[PDB]
Amino acid sequence: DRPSYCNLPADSGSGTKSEQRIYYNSARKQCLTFTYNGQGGNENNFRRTYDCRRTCQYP
Repeated sequence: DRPSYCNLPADSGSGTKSEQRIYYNSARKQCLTFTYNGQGGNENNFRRTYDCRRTCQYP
């Protein structure tokens, strides 16, 4: 089944970094980019598009 966090909106978190990450947008059925600040946030946060697809898009 699709992991529950795949349904959460992207969360930039906190910190002094500026990292491009990937999240699953369930309404758009797409893995999309967002800016992560380096700490916190939620688990809908992938370093590689392919990992978002394997985990969330095609569970």
